[PDB]
This record gives sequence, C-alpha cells and structure tokens, in this order.
Amino acid sequence: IRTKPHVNVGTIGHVDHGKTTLTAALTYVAAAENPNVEVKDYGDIDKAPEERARGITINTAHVEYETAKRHYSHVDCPGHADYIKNMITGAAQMDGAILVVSAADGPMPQTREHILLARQVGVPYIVVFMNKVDMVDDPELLDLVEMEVRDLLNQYEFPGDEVPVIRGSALLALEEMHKNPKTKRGENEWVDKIWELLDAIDEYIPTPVRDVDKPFLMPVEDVFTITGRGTVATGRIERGKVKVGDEVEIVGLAPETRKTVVTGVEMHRKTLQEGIAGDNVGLLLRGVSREEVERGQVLAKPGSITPHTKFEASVYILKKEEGGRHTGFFTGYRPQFYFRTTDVTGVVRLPQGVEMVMPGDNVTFTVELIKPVALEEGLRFAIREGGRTVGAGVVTKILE
Amino acid sequence: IRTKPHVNVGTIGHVDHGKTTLTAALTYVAAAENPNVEVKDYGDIDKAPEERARGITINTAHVEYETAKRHYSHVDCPGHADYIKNMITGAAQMDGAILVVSAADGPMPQTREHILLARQVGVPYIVVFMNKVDMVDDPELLDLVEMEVRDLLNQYEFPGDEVPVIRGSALLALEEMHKNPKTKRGENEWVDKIWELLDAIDEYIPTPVRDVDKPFLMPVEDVFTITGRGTVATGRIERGKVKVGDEVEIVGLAPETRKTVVTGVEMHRKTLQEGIAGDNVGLLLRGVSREEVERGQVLAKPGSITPHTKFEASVYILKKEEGGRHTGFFTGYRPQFYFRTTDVTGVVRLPQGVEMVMPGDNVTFTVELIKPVALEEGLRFAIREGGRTVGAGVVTKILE
Amino acid sequence: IRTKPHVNVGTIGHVDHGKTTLTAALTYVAAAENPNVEVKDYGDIDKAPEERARGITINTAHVEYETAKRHYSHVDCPGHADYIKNMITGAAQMDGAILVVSAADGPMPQTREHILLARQVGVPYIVVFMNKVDMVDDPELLDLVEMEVRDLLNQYEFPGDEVPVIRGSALLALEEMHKNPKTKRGENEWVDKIWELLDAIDEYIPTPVRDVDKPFLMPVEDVFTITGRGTVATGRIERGKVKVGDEVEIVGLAPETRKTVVTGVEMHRKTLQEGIAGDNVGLLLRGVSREEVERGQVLAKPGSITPHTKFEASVYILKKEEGGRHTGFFTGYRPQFYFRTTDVTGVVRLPQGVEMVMPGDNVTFTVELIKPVALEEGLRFAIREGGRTVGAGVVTKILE
RNA sequence: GCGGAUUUAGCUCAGUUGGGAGAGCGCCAGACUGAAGAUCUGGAGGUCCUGUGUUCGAUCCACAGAAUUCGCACAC
RNA sequence: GCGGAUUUAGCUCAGUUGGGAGAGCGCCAGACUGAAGAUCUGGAGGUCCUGUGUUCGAUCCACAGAAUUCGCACAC
RNA sequence: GCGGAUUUAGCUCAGUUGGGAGAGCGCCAGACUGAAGAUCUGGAGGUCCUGUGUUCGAUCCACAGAAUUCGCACAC
Ligand SMILES: CC/C=C/[C@@H](OC(N)=O)[C@@H](Cl)[C@H](O)CC(=O)[C@@H](O)[C@H](O)[C@H](C)/C(Cl)=C/C=C/C=C(C)/C=C/C=C/C(=O)O[C@@H]1C[C@@H](C(=O)O)CC[C@@H]1O
Ligand SMILES: CC/C=C/[C@@H](OC(N)=O)[C@@H](Cl)[C@H](O)CC(=O)[C@@H](O)[C@H](O)[C@H](C)/C(Cl)=C/C=C/C=C(C)/C=C/C=C/C(=O)O[C@@H]1C[C@@H](C(=O)O)CC[C@@H]1O
Ligand SMILES: CC/C=C/[C@@H](OC(N)=O)[C@@H](Cl)[C@H](O)CC(=O)[C@@H](O)[C@H](O)[C@H](C)/C(Cl)=C/C=C/C=C(C)/C=C/C=C/C(=O)O[C@@H]1C[C@@H](C(=O)O)CC[C@@H]1O
Ligand SMILES: Nc1nc2c(ncn2[C@@H]2O[C@H](COP(=O)(O)OP(=O)(O)NP(=O)(O)O)[C@@H](O)[C@H]2O)c(=O)[nH]1
Ligand SMILES: Nc1nc2c(ncn2[C@@H]2O[C@H](COP(=O)(O)OP(=O)(O)NP(=O)(O)O)[C@@H](O)[C@H]2O)c(=O)[nH]1
Ligand SMILES: Nc1nc2c(ncn2[C@@H]2O[C@H](COP(=O)(O)OP(=O)(O)NP(=O)(O)O)[C@@H](O)[C@H]2O)c(=O)[nH]1
Ligand SMILES: [Mg+2]
Ligand SMILES: [Mg+2]
Ligand SMILES: [Mg+2]
Repeated sequence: IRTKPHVNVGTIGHVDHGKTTLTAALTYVAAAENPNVEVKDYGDIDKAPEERARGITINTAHVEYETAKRHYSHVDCPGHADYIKNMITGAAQMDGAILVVSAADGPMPQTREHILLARQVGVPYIVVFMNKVDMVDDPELLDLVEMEVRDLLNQYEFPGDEVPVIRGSALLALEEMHKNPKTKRGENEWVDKIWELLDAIDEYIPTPVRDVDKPFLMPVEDVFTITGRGTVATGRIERGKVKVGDEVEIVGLAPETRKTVVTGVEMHRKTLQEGIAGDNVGLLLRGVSREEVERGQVLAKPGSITPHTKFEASVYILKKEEGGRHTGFFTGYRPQFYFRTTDVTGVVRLPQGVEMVMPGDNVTFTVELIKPVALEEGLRFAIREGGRTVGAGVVTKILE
Repeated sequence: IRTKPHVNVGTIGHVDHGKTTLTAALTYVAAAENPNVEVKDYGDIDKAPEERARGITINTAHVEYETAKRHYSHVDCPGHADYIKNMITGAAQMDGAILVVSAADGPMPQTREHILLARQVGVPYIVVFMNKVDMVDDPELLDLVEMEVRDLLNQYEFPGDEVPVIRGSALLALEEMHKNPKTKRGENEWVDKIWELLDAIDEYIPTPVRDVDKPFLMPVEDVFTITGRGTVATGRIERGKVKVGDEVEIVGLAPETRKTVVTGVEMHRKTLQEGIAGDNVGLLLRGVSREEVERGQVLAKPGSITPHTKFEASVYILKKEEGGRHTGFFTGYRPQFYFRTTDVTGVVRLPQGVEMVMPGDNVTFTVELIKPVALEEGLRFAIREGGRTVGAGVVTKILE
Repeated sequence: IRTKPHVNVGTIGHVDHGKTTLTAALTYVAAAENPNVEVKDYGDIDKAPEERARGITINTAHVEYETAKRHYSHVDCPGHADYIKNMITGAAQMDGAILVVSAADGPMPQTREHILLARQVGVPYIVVFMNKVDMVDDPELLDLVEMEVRDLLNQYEFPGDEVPVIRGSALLALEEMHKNPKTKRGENEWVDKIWELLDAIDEYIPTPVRDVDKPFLMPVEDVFTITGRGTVATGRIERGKVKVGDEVEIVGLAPETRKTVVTGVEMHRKTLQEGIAGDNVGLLLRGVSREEVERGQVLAKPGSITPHTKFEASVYILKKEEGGRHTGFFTGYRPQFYFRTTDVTGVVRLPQGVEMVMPGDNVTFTVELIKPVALEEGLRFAIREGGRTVGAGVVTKILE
C-alpha cells in the first residue's frame, strides 16, 4: 500500500538495558497518530515461549513505524552474549541505529561488543538513548554517563561527541502510551524524550537510497508455513522488486536453484503490488514449503547471479587492535564467511605465494565454501571465526 | 461370530493311513448337528490338482468343527516323507493331536518320525485312533497293534500306556455321514468310534489358554489374492487381536516393515469383529498384495517386536539318541532356524570360548540369519538341518 | 486406399544435373491424369530453408506417382559430395533407378561415384536420361555424350550399351506441365521425352516382388512430431504390414525395445488399412514422440528379430579395384556398418586365425557395434569407412 | 504350497566316475613401437554358489540352503 | 536431416608446424611434528577422445566415428 | 531461530585428567588341509568428525564448524 520514505534502522545494546522495550515506545508514541502505526507491545515481540520465559530477546525481532516525514524499518536486536549471531545478522539488513544504553549501568560488555560489531559490520550512523533515566536521579551521574559513551563511540571510530545522547525512559513513556493510547507530542514528558530521540533519527540518519534496477534477489531473512497456503520468505530485498506471480528461484544453501512462484507478496502484513528496494518485503511461493527454502539463499528470478563453492577474494584481516585475531593463520583455516543473510564455513587456501597471513595484513587468496552460494565479483563480505570478527574482504573473482 | 472355546489340534501320521479322511468324519459326525459344522468332504481338502492327482496330502490343510463343549481348530498333516516341512509347520500353530495310525499296517517310518517330530516340537498331548479297523478282523492282531503304539509313544517320552487307543474306521463312519447326513451319536457304530475319539479329545487335551494382551502379531501362515479386493493372511495369531481397519505392519522376511490396513478380517469365512488369542483368524490388508506378504513375517501393528539378522541364543543340541546329529560342528555351520511360521538358514558363529559343539552338549552362541526376522529375548526356537532336528534353544539376546 | 503395383525407384546423379527437377516432371507429366498424381513442384521438395538457400538437395526427398500399369515410389537423391550418406540411404530402400545426367556436362565425379555406389549397394537396374538437352544442339555432341555413359555404366558392371539413353529436358517439359497442367502424352515434345523415359521404366525395371509373411519390421527411415497428436515413422517396410492399433516395439539404436501403439497409419498422406510389403508406409504411435524413436531402429511388433551389440559375419572386402581400400587392416578397425536404415561403427576383432585382412580378401570374423541393432543370421550388410565402401558381408551368426 | 532349470576365472563358455577344472576375452609381463594400436612368448587369477553328512580325502555323491529362470497350482 | 563448439594427468586449466605435452590441486615420498594440519625438496601419473589414411614416424594433417554444448530446420 | 544427543580402526563397541586409544569381526600372514571351511600364533590398519585458540605439546580443554538423532518453538 505505497506512500512514504522507507528507511532502515534498529536498537542494539547490552542485554536488559532496553532494546526490546523502547520499541513499543515507537509503535505507540508515533502510533498515537497514523492508523498505520499499530499495536506492537512488549510481550508482543517476545512471542517465543522461551524468550518471555527467560526474560530476554534471543530471537531477532523487527517492528515498523513512521515519524511524519520518513517511514521506518526498525529492528530489535538481542543483547545476550550467547546470541550475537542473530544480533549481527539484523544489523546487516539495516542502516543506522539506536544505541540502547542503560543510564543506570553505564556501558557494558555488549555495549562495546555491539558498537564494535557495528564498527566491524561498517554501520552508517548511531544515536545513543541514555535510558532507564528514572532509575537515575543524581545529575553528576547522568552527565558522568554520557562522557563515557562519547568516550566509547570514539574508541570505535565514531561521531563520538557529535552524536545525540537523547537521555530518556523507555518504560515510563510506554506506560503512558498504554494509559492514553493517543497522547500526542508535547504532552507526556516521557513520550517527549522519545520524539527528541526520533528528532535525532530524522536528524542523524540521512537516507536509505538504493536501486531496484537489477533482478530478483531476496536475502532470505526468514521462513514459515502460513496456514492454508504455501510459505513466505520475509527479507529486505537489496535489488529486485516482486509482482506476485513471478517465476522465481532460490540461489544458495540448497542443492540446485529451486523454482516456484511469487503467488503471495505481502508486506508488513499489508499486501503490496511488487515490493521494492530495501523494503523488508514478504512473499509466498508456489511449490516451495519451508522444506524448500531456509534463511540464507537468494530468491532470485531465473538467471540472477549464480551459486558457487570455490572463488577468489581480496581480504583485509583486522589487526588485534581492531578486535581481530592476534595470531596469523595459514592454509587449512576454516572460518565461516558471512554473506548478508546466512554464514558458511570455507576452507582458506592461501595463494601460491603467501605462507602465513597475519593480523594487520591486507591480502588476497582463495576459499572453498562447505556449501553453495550467490557470488559476484565485488560482492563485499565479512569473516568471523570462533568468538569474533577477523577480517573483511571482497569477491575478487570466482572459480566454480 | 463369537461363542465357544476354540482349542487347537490335528491329525498327524504315516502316509496313507488316514489323516485326511478321518477329517471329514468330524465335519460330519459332529456336523450332524450345529449349522456351524459344515461340508468338509475328502476331495474337498485335497483341492490341489496334483494332491488329488497323486493321491496324497502334500499341502497342509485345516478344517474346523466343534464337539459340544469346546470348539476346535483341527489341522490335517501330510504323511509323505517328502513333505514333513509342511507337516512340521502345522504341528507348530496347534496343540495336542490325533495320531492317525493304520490298524492294518502297524507303526511306520512317519509314525515314528512324526511322533518324534511332535516330541521334538514339544507338542502337549496325543491320542491314537487305531484306524482302518474294518480291514482288520483277527483280534489277536488288534490288541497286538496297540501294544506297539503304547510301546512307541513311550520310546518318545509320552503317556504311552496312559493314552487313548480309540480303535475305529475313518471311512465307514464317513460313508454313513454321507448317506444319512444328520445321523446322531449312539446311531452308527462307526460314527460312534468317532465320538469315543472326541470323548477322548475333550477327555485328553485340557486347554488352549493364552493372552491377547500384547500387540499385533500374526505368524503369517498363508496368503492369496481373493478376487475383487486385496489379499488375506490366515494364521493363528499368538498374541494380538484385529478389529478390521488397524494400520498394520509385516515384520520379517520382507526388506522393510510394510504398512497397510486390516480392511478385511474374516475367520472360517465367517467375519469376526477382531479375532483373538490362538484363533486361526484371517485378514485382508489395504496395499499389500501377495507380492507384499509371504508365509513367515509377523503382521504386527506399528511398533511390535522388531526384525533382526544377528542375535544371541541359549541352545540345547539334542543327542543322537534324541534324533539329533551324531557329529559335533563348529563355526560356519548354516542350519536353517525355525521361527513359528517360516524357517531361515543362519550362520552359527560360536562364542569366543567354545570350539566344537557336540551332540548332547547344551550351550550358548551367536547366529546371523540370511534374512530378517521378529526377535525377542526369550523367543524360544527350533533347529533342523538337512534331514533332521538338531537342537532347540532360546533367543538369549539380540545384536542387530 | 489400395489399388495398383507399388514399385520402388529414384533419381541419382551428379550435383546440379537434374535429379530434383525431373521429379516434378513426373508428378505432372503422368499427373496430367489420375487425381492421385498430385502437386509435387520443384521448390516443393527442397522445402528446407537452407536447401533452397544453397540451391542444392542435401536432404533426401521422395515423391510418388504412377504411370498407367504400375504405381511408383520414386526417391530424389542429393548430388553434392558432402551428402552421399543421405544419397546412399535412399538407394537402399528402393530398387532400380534413373541416372540423372547432364547432357551438357558429360559424366562427372558423382556420376561415377553414384553409379559405383549403386554397383556397390548392388542396385538392380538403371536407365539414363541424358538431360538439359536444350542447352545442347550440336548432334556430334549428343551422340558423343551417350558413348561415355554406356562406356561408364560398363566399367561399373552394368547393361552399359543395353540401357536406355532417353535424351531429354527436365525443365522445358516442366514449364509445360505448368502452363497446361493437363497436357497429355503425344502433346508436348518435351513431355514426350519424359514418357519415353517411363516407357523405359515400365520397360526396364521388372518387379518389386516381396513378402509380408514375417512380423512387424519398419526400417525407420524418418521421424516428426505431427501437430496435435503423437509422431510418425515413415519407412518402406521390408516384411510386416500395419493395421493401426498394433501394440509395437522399436528394435535398435535406443536402449531397450520401446513399446507403443500404431494408432496412426497413414500412407502418402492417404490413410491405408494396414500398409504392406515394400510400401513406403507411415505410422504414428501412442507413447513414442520423436524423443522415443529415431531413423534407424526397426518398428517391430513385440518379438520380431532382436537387438545385438556383438555378432559374427562372412565378409567380402572389395579390392581397391572395386573402390575398396588399398591397405589391409587388422583388429581394432572401427568402420561404421550399414544396416538398411542407419549406420553404426563397430570394432572388428579378427578370428583367432587370420592376422591381416587385405583388399580382395574374402573372409569371416567378429564385430562389436558401438550401439544395439536388429540382427538375423543371413542379414546381409555393407561396410564403409572414411570416404568409401570397403566390403560387403552377411551376419553368419550372433553373439550377444 | 509344489515341480524343472541353471549356478564354475573379471567377461563369455568347457569339463568330470571323489585324488582336487580348461579355452578364448580380457589382465599384467617380456620382445617390437618415441608412444598407441596390431603381433609374438610368457605369467597371474577359480573357496568349481553355500553348509553338513559320508570318505583317508568332496567341484563331483547324499542330505540340507541360496540366487536367477521357465512352469503348477491355490479369507486364493 | 543440417551447422558451430569442445574433447588433453584423478580435478581444474596450458600448450603445438608431425620427432611424440606443462602448470597449479590433488597423489605418494623424504625433512620437520608424538601425530595432524602447515611447509620444504623430490617422485609417479596422460593410449593428447577413437579408427583408418598419408608419413620413415601422427596429440597435431586428411578421411571417417564418438561423447557433451550452443544453434537450423523439418505422416514435421 | 532455540535446546539435548552422538560423532573413535573397513564393521560393531571400549577407553581418558593434554605426553598422543583397545577389544571382538573382519583383513593379510605363518602352521595344519590337495583345497575350503574350522583352529593356532602373529601382523597391518585410527588425521580419536573439522578449524582455530591456549599449551612446550591437543583425542581430551576453550572458542568456533559439520554430519546424523530426539525435542522447542515460530507473511508461522
Ligand atoms: C553479512 C556480511 C556483511 C559484510 C560487510 O558488512 C556490512 N557492511 O554489512 C563487511 Cl564486508 C563490511 O562491508 C566491511 C566494512 O564495512 C569495512 O569498512 C570494515 O568494517 C573496516 C575496514 C573495519 Cl574491519 C574496521 C574496523 C575497525 C575497528 C576498530 C576501530 C576497533 C575497535 C577498537 C577499540 C577497542 O578497544 O576494542 C577492544 C580491544 C581490542 C584489543 O585488545 O586490541 C579487541 C576488541 C575489543 O572490542
Ligand atoms: C517352529 C519353531 C518352534 C520351536 C519350538 O517348538 C514348539 N514347541 O513349537 C521348540 Cl524351540 C520347542 O519349544 C523346544 C521344546 O519343546 C523342548 O522341550 C525340546 O522339544 C526338548 C528339550 C527335546 Cl529336543 C526333546 C527331545 C526328545 C527326544 C526323544 C525322546 C527322542 C526319541 C528317541 C527314540 C528313538 O528311538 O528315536 C529314533 C532313534 C534315534 C537314534 O538312533 O538314537 C534317532 C531318531 C529316531 O527317530
Ligand atoms: C544399407 C545396408 C545395405 C547393404 C547391402 O546393400 C544393398 N544391396 O542394399 C550390401 Cl551387403 C549388398 O547387398 C552387397 C551386394 O549387393 C554385393 O553384390 C556387392 O555389392 C558386390 C559383391 C560388390 Cl561389392 C561389387 C562391386 C563391384 C565394383 C566395381 C565393378 C567397381 C568399379 C570399378 C570401376 C572404376 O574405375 O572405379 C574407380 C577406380 C577405382 C580404382 O582406383 O581401382 C576406385 C573407385 C573408382 O570409382
Ligand atoms: N526503570 C526503568 N526500567 C526499564 C526501562 N525500560 C525498560 N525497563 C525494564 O527492563 C525490562 C527488560 O528490558 P528489555 O527492553 O526487554 O531489554 P532488552 O533490550 O530486550 N535486552 P535482552 O533482550 O537482550 O534481554 C523491562 O520489562 C522493564 O521492566 C526504563 O526506561 N526505566
Ligand atoms: N479300509 C479302510 N480304508 C480307509 C479308511 N480310512 C481311509 N481309508 C482309505 O485310504 C484312502 C487314503 O487315505 P487318506 O486319509 O487320504 O490318507 P492321508 O492320511 O491323507 N495320507 P497322505 O495325505 O500323506 O497321503 C481313503 O480314500 C480310503 O479309501 C478306513 O478306516 N478303512
Ligand atoms: N537447360 C536446362 N536447365 C535445366 C534442366 N533441368 C534442370 N535445369 C536447371 O538446373 C537447376 C537445378 O537442377 P536440380 O534439378 O535442382 O539439380 P539436382 O539434381 O537436384 N542436384 P543437387 O540437388 O545435388 O544440387 C534447375 O532449377 C534448372 O534451372 C534442363 O532440362 N535443361
Ligand atoms: Mg531485545
Ligand atoms: Mg493328509
Ligand atoms: Mg536432388
């Protein structure tokens, strides 16, 4: 149901500091208007039996909403160390984010780690939201805990002292949107900190510009059997657009390029004609159950960039100084490689010249994924092995 | 069509002495009443073109009937040496039998061999029926030929002089039931010897007690494509009971456990609800032609005791003195093993202790059937190789 | 639509001398009557885009017609050296032919080669048609160019001076049948040379006698998907006859003997009951597209002479003197063998006696075709390797 | 459930009465060829389908199994 | 039925005019390791897809085949 | 998307704290047999599923992967 500017964002921060809560406080604060802005409550997201059981976001969750000017595609990341993988993924099919941060616990393990991941994953812009303020009173402490986030956002090459420290409270401002569902701006002093936070979004993040000029390509971000029909693959398409009924294909993880039909093309549960650039679309397909498509492949019309096992690439191994490894490695190294959606382990086989790649080193070499994948010379990709990120690089070529 | 006590029995004796004839003389003598007791004439049984052609029972045949008190499941065994296999089988899914014996030919090769088989196969009780009397007149000969059957039934550990020697004539008493179809007891002096014979059945054999408390299990005794539908597997179930329409399985001879439906559950050609314990039932199945089930497997609902190739067992090798072998044997010995229904050759592999099993020896060891089978620790089984029985034993364990 | 005597013939001669033209001049000259004799124009035959593009007959073409007495099955052969293969084929499912020869170019490469092929392929009778006369005027040249064809037809063991030299013009006599469609004999002096040519056919070729007393056997000469139905296999059957609806089989080239149905049995596009002996029939089949039958096999009812890879044979290797090879050869020799329809390479393996077959030599030995084929002891066959014919021989036996 | 077959060297076929099997085609050598193919002379290879019995000893006989093949029947 | 390709070492690719082909990746050695992986130095391997012709001699040329690939047509 | 398993010699199973694993069943030897089978005494074989980290050193520990298995959920 076409209309406004669909930008991509999200919340990423330590565990239990607020990512998940300050989310409804968007599907309410800016929902207190537009019939578009719907009912995205807390326990709403954390649908998972376990999630709500443990009390933490494990599984990635995304709940849209629109200010006035721009429409948004805001994703909610988990904070537990155990689940960065998921977290990572998200921050990949987005651009620019809200650094959820406890104003009562200062920075923390994930605080860093996440920003760092951001830094690593290259993310565009960030804006703090010094939250849980209400728990904090002593001012010498509220200032004192902004001087550390600037400090930190610096350390990880970032606007540091240039960034917005929208001190606020995700809960109080959400206990309001609950009482008075349609409270508007300039009404609640808590539903105000929120706006300042958006007046920083619209204010910090510039644009979600792209291009739908090159074929079907859906970085399959998700899959489910939606009762009564076939199955849908949610996932912010990079470059394509899908008018239901398009003979398609899945290019990746699965053996051969599976073909089916887009006879199902929703979007935010609100059917669209043919989703476009960066729009987190969501289509069904005729003849491809879940058993026919998993997070990872690239739903791509017959003929879009092919699947590969081998290939070549220009890589930059981060120094330990950048969270990379501290010991070089040589051929036989099998670190999983990340390609937008999924991640697959590949067996590095250094060039017939180099002998031992080292931290800091910037090099070239071959790879041989344990599975198949959508490759294209220039297709920049990331590398992480046991515990952390090691180096970034591009697909300099292809071999099979 | 439920009602009386279904006991299991049969006729076993030399070839041409009478087993097959003194059979109708039951489906008549006690048929001269109850509408249940039907038309089971001679040539009726020997349906086989060849059987009636050669003049001998080759193929196993069973024709029910009921006295007054108990109902019976009486089976007719062949006598020719060439066909003991069949004979054996029968005497397995029965209990207690009528030793058909010519009163004009004394005991004979099969006389012994069969009793012995009985003895070997462990059979409960036996009652002679010194037959063809009419051919015999001289009394010093009728007594004289009872003193040898006691003598013999002794030799093969049996009630010997305790057993019933119901001297009689299977033909004359069957030429009556032919003339006067409904002649009753105390009428024909030949149709009387018959009763004395039953008044010895009811009198000798005690009970056919059992239990239907453990799953589907049909020792598939027979198979045929019954015009217009699918196919039926006759075979006195040991422990189960089948209400038509039960999703089932065949566990044995065939590769994998074939699944189908009991949409066909006759019994004596007289449909029953759900046949039970030791009742020689007879059910059809949806999706399993003859080409899907052969004498041997165990029609057993999904989950009953599994199929095995390997396994362990406690065995008693009979001494030569007991009709067993006279030379020991060692590993590499491939004697077929008998499991209720069918019989399969297995490659004995003695324990890593014993070197040469000997007659008389009672031992333990491994086996490895040439095919698959329904095993269960405690599942007692028999062994016979070329020509005779060698030893009996139980499935002490299982291996695969 | 049964009626007259179906004899088999054709035109074979150098390239561009006339084979293709003096063809319509039959579907016209003798068509100027009988409604049977239809519209077979020049460019009609050469339907092929390329054929008419290059200006030469590459592809074999056959266009029927009937004099008065006998009906004919006349085939048009290509002349270009590049396409003898095709040419050859034709002259196989025919008998007796018209040596098309330019009266303005004397004999030529193919002139010889073709006659020779004829001679080689054993062909029965031949009649010249010294054509393009109109281009020629000087008589000392028209005689002079008949004295060379007799000369030649001699050289290649033939009636030589006994044969008909029906001097004529295929074009002029075809420019008439165009103007006056129903011009009759004794009318056009050019449409007369034609008759003389037929009055030489009927006059030279004696009979197309045969026998339909042995099973289905269609030397599959052609295949096409005929819009709306299944597919048809044209091809002068040797011995069979096919009433539509016959369960059939294809015995050759294809892996296993494919079975289908003759639910389609045309003939000259004029349905017949059940085509017969030597009649270039044409039947469809239920369940065998083109993808199920190619030029070569033998459509032969279930059970006709089997497929073979190995086999034995009595062979006569032609001397160089006969256009055969000039160097002997030994085991390992893989010359393609010709069997009526298709031709397949086979690996000769000389007998455990001979060491080196030589030109002139007449021998015996084994073969092992690269594919499967319809064999029968006595099934005479020809041999040609790179460029030419080498020797003829029969299937003395079979091996697999 | 019953009857006839046939089971042998990697392949196709032989052969026999118990002292334990032979051909071609491969196969690998040596000769010849730069090499290949062809050829010549050699060589290796078989639990003689399996068990048990009998025998001093079983490819063989007896008794029992098995695979593949042509047939006979039967709640048939 | 007709035309273009491409056929090479176990894998992926080279290479050339007739005297008979070279790389990586395997592969196996030797060094180093308790061993592995990594590495270093060696080694083996190709009937140059097949036949025939021509030649003293064919990976190569000629004539004929074959597999896989992109196209052309046709009772089409 | 989340959790429990289990991964070891050709096969079936052991075993442990970091100095690097043991049984049967095969497997091949030698004895015995003409040979077979049986038996006796020997022998060979495992990257301890994979990478990296830590360590002097990894089957083992840590961090990351993988296959197979039992469960939990979800435009579910
Ligand atoms: C899903 C597939 C997606 C792939 C792409 O993703 C995208 N974009 O989707 C990849 Cl291909 C990106 O396109 C690549 C990209 O964007 C590039 O631009 C790179 O990102 C860029 C070249 C890098 Cl790699 C920058 C790294 C900067 C690191 C810094 C400043 C480190 C922080 C140091 C502070 C600190 O104190 O850290 C502590 C201590 C430390 C120690 O002890 O030294 C250890 C670590 C600790 O945290
Ligand atoms: C279908 C599968 C069914 C299996 C079961 O079956 C069932 N039950 O269904 C089996 Cl598992 C049974 O459950 C086992 C069972 O029941 C046990 O109780 C055994 O049966 C029991 C331990 C045995 Cl084995 C007793 C044997 C007795 C033998 C005697 C008394 C021998 C006779 C001697 C006389 C004679 O002179 O014979 C001559 C001469 C002789 C020579 O020369 O010495 C040779 C032979 C001649 O005939
Ligand atoms: C499609 C399968 C069909 C197979 C059959 O097909 C059928 N029938 O369908 C085959 Cl199985 C036939 O049934 C076989 C058959 O019929 C037999 O009867 C043979 O045909 C017969 C035994 C032969 Cl082989 C005769 C050959 C005669 C050759 C001659 C007289 C040669 C001419 C010489 C003149 C000359 O100067 O030639 C020059 C010079 C020369 C040189 O230099 O020496 C070289 C060549 C030049 O042209
Ligand atoms: N005092 C105070 N408590 C808050 C505020 N925001 C959230 N909380 C409390 O913290 C709880 C859990 O925080 P939540 O938003 O789910 O954390 P998260 O970012 O999803 N972390 P993770 O998913 O990784 O466990 C809330 O339910 C609420 O009680 C706030 O602004 N002030
Ligand atoms: N005199 C006389 N003959 C009899 C008697 N019973 C049977 N017979 C004869 O013996 C014939 C065959 O006997 P039958 O019962 O078939 O023998 P069986 O027990 O089936 N033996 P098998 O089947 O092994 O051949 C009968 O048809 C009949 O003529 C009897 O009591 N007296
Ligand atoms: N002067 C003259 N020209 C003729 C005559 N017959 C044919 N032609 C010419 O030659 C042309 C081509 O001859 P055609 O019959 O197709 O030759 P073909 O026998 O099919 N040879 P190929 O098919 O092998 O090329 C005709 O179109 C026509 O112009 C004739 O009798 N006289
Ligand atoms: Mg969260
Ligand atoms: Mg009988
Ligand atoms: Mg032509």
